[PDB]
Amino acid sequence: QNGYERVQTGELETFRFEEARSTAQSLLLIGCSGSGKTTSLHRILATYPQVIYHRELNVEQVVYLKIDCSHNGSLKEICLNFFRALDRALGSNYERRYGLKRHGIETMLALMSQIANAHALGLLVIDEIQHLSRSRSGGSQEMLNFFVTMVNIIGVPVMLIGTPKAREIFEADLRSARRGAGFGAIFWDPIQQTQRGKPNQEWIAFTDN
Amino acid sequence: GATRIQAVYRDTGVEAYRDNPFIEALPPLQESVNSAASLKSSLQLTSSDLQKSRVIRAHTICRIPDDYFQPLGTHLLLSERISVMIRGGYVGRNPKTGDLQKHLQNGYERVQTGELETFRFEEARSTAQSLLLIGCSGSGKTTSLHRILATYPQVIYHRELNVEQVVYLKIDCSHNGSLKEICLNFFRALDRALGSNYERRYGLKRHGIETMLALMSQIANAHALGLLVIDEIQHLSRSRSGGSQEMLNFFVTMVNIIGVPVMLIGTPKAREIFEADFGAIFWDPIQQTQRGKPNQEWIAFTDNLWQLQLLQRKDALLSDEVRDVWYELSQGVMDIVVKLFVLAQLRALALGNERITAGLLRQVYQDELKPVHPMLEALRSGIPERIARYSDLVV
Amino acid sequence: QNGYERVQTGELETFRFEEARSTAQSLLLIGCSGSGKTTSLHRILATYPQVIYHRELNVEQVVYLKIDCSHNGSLKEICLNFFRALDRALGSNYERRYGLKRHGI
Amino acid sequence: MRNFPVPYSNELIYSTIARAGVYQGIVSPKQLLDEVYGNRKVVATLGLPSHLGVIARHLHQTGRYAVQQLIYEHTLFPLYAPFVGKERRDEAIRLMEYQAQGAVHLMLGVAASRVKSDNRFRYCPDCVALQLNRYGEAFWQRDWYLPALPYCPKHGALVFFDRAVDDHRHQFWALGHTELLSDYPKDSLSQLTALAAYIAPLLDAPRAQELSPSLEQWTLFYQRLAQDLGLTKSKHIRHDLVAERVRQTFSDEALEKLDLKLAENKDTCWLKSIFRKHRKAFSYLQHSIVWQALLPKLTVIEALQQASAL
DNA sequence: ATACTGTGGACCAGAACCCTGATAAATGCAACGCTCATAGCGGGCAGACG
DNA sequence: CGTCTGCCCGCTATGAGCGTTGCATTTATCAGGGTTCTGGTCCACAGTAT
Ligand SMILES: Nc1ncnc2c1ncn2[C@@H]1O[C@H](COP(=O)(O)OP(=O)(O)OP(O)(O)=S)[C@@H](O)[C@H]1O
Ligand SMILES: Nc1ncnc2c1ncn2[C@@H]1O[C@H](COP(=O)(O)OP(=O)(O)OP(O)(O)=S)[C@@H](O)[C@H]1O
Ligand SMILES: Nc1ncnc2c1ncn2[C@@H]1O[C@H](COP(=O)(O)OP(=O)(O)O)[C@@H](O)[C@H]1O
Ligand SMILES: [Mg+2]
Ligand SMILES: [Mg+2]
Ligand SMILES: [Mg+2]
Ligand SMILES: [Zn+2]
Repeated sequence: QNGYERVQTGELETFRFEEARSTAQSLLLIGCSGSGKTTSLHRILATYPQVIYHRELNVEQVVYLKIDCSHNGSLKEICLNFFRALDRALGSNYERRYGLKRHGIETMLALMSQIANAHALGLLVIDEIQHLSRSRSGGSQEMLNFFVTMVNIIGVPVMLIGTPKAREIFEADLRSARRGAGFGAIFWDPIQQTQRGKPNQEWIAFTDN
Repeated sequence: GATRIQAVYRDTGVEAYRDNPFIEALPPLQESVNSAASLKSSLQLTSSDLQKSRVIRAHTICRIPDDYFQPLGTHLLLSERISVMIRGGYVGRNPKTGDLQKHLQNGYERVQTGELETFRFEEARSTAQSLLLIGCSGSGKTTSLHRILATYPQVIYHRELNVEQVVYLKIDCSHNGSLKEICLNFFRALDRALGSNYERRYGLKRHGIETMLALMSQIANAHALGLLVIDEIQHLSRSRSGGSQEMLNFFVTMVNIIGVPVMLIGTPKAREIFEADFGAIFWDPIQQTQRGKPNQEWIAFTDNLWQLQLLQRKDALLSDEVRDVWYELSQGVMDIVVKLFVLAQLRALALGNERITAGLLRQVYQDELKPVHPMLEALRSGIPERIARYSDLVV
Repeated sequence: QNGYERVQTGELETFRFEEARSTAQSLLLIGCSGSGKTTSLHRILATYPQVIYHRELNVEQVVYLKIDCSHNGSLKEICLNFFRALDRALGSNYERRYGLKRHGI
Repeated sequence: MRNFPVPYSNELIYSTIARAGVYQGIVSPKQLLDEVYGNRKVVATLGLPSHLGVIARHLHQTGRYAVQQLIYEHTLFPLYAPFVGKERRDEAIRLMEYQAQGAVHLMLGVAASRVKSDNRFRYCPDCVALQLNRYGEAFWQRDWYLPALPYCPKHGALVFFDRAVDDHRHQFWALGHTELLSDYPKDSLSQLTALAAYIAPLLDAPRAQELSPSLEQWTLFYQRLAQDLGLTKSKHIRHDLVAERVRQTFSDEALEKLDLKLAENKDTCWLKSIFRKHRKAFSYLQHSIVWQALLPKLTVIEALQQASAL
């Protein structure tokens, strides 16, 4: 109010009111099956508590959350996996209230953007992103748009894990390729016995122990 | 939702803006000399930060993309157009001299008879104007709009009246070109910017689509909505059977009949919708050379970006080779230019060589930017046949 | 055919063929209690055989029918007593067809 | 509710609530009742409304409009406020701030005449031109809905149309000019127009807020006026000279229209009851007629001040 | 001066709106079925090497 | 030129959105009582006729 009054009087030339948050960060982890992409995450995220309770406020900060894609390639079941997983992280029930059949995808995608801010989530990792292609629910352009509008709403960072056949899903346009490699892209490879002109040391270290 | 601001009325020097409260409660227009400096932003970099630990110097680098903004030539033109088309949509909706009340009486017929061309009065005119923005992906359409619209108070309250003026609003299309889920998006944004509950009042009583389209244009006049922005208009191509034309006509009726200005943002792929059937602005990536001499915009951008380093053994100044490889890899798209710098610094910290060279830039580009390679390769080729698929350049 | 559009329209004065005509009359009977207004009517109408089945056609002529007014004076019960008394003397089921559905008077 | 309109100058709160649902596109009356009030048991009333306070809550931020201003400026309360007396005025004011509708009518016993009459929606076609050329809106005005005068204090007769307030109990109706235009001239009486002009300035008078006499003040005022006037018997009326003055001032047709026809033959007459010791409050018409016939050069406010001071 | 006409005043009973209870009729909401797009397998039928 | 290789192709199962249905709830109708309210009524008193 003081800034507005002073800029209307003429003392101050410029003032900046409240603004909007930027698009959420995103990461892509791609590697062959059997390389250890689930074990690595489950050991890295195990050092963080899941639910921290704050006494001065009244929020139960859910630090991370893990769900997985559906075999249909359906877009409405990865909106119910969210509620189902969050009812196990906490003791609450949300799939009974917000998981009705009247609500569409565009309404569930906005209902899950409020319980992700009541409990301040830190991550949302989606596993087995390979199962998206060849879905009878809709076309490829009806999911390449669902991902863009899901990144542009929730506010929490997202991590995507999949096999090397998921490159062609996210490499169809610049709008989705820019968002897929939002904070870099990690490609994993099997261990090599010979590194440059000398035997590998990582292989020997792994085998001896 | 948003903090309300008690209005103080100013004295506009324009004859047409005589006694309209809605455009005297607005902040004053600014000259172009300071409009190119009211948007600039940068990160602090206290001189004692170069001696901190590696983890802190790594978590400080990551905030460069979110806090660095540089105003360009086109931002001034866009800001002036937005200011004019915001302050010019209120002259036909004066609340004092019985002119807004002639619009709210007409709207009850439209919601009552279910038609948007029903009129009771004939001297209630509307002036709105319109705009359309088109540019390649990553060019900076939304981050340079949230920054422009950040100088306005949004909700304003008048005590002489009992009206809450909502200066601007922003929504986006559905993932399919649906019809019932744009009205609900409008209601959700409206009652998230005010704190009310209109989604339970309208749109949950099983109304037909025409009734919803009629109710959407009345609650947008109860609060004097100065500007409406629809983001990602390219989602309209996947609409239902013949539904693409319906909302394309509807966004024309509001500008022409009701009076609410409308702005549309999209990619070059969305040009085909309008070609089949609004002013046009076209945005393109930075070119290194356009006059036969080096572009001053590119030099200024790189020179201002280079001064944001936390590396201990930082280079004295940016050499020509580093600039040339930086343009070669990035080709001028805004997002890659900053992200490449951030990743190069993040790798230089952990690798141990706290410097930046051309080879490090090439190695980071090869390793960590795999999915973006074909589009930049097509841009570097400069062949229209290759760009005919993706790469988002208008022919 | 005239009666189908009366069902569709809801107005009982419409017509399609002008040649269709009615040739019916009306009667009213009043008397003090104990006079015998019910048993005498039953004895008179017991001469006719009610349901008669025709072979060249496929109709089943119903010579007469008797109902009574509801005690409550309701308008929806006089139209249900008719169906009950009709399917009691035929063995059919018309109350489920017509009475059960949500219909205005 | 977020945007409740401020009342226009000289408007009943019924029109304001009616416009508060035209400005926002609410069609079904039940939805409007559930939004504005929160109950579906409220009854729409033109003149002397109840349930006030929720209306003042909506206009809270605009600091001027409170319950007192709404009661004394945008209703028909000042017509009944001074004549009832000091005893029941405060109780009625307290009652109008809560959810007791019929109790207010009972407390204002002059308005507690059981079933009312002439509930049709009145209007004056000449004033609507000014309303449209000044505000852009058309609304019910307190001049039109006088308790017994279907006349406008500045133009003449009122054009009725046959829609009743009690026809739909829960519906708030707003005037529309396209439906409105049904003007046709009617018979007019100049005496009743002059009476309406005389009685009009009582509505916008601040004196009626804090000044009200009592029954014994009324009878003392009447007896002093009769004694000083000189046309009296021994501590009684002549019963002929006062009636002759009333007939000279006002015709018999006017009193027949006003439902106060003079009855010389019968012992029970409203004028005779006025002269005798007061037992119940009387309407504004009888007091106005007595004042005009007996004081032909004094204004309403000063006459009330004279009656109340002594 | 004292007995009769008129009148002031105190006053009961018809009656109108409010509260209570029981039964019939008009909506609103949670549940269920209709329709349209999308993907694919396997068998039956136009042109092959023999 | 016909059966195998491609091609057609009718068919089948699945899911998200829209339109329809039955039950419970609200709303309306009607009779009964009642309790104060007020509206006209009769009695006692002052002032006037023998
Ligand atoms: N003038 C600028 N100066 C600095 N960074 C900029 C500038 N313009 C854009 N950016 C960067 O651009 C990124 C934001 O990209 P967006 O504005 O969302 O692009 P976009 O137009 O929204 O792409 P889409 O997916 O088609 S909507 C951030 O990393 C900003 O730092
Ligand atoms: N002609 C008759 N001969 C013999 N018994 C008769 C005769 N007429 C009437 N009855 C007797 O009277 C009774 C007939 O009256 P109901 O059948 O009860 O009808 P009701 O006279 O119309 O009375 P309602 O229907 O209640 S007004 C029976 O008990 C008969 O046995
Ligand atoms: N770095 C490692 N050290 C030891 N074991 C490993 C490592 N990476 C993977 N494994 C083993 O590989 C097995 C399969 O890994 P998994 O979690 O299935 O990865 P993915 O789901 O990507 O195939 C696990 O049981 C784990 O024991
Ligand atoms: Mg796995
Ligand atoms: Mg964007
Ligand atoms: Mg009988
Ligand atoms: Zn008038």
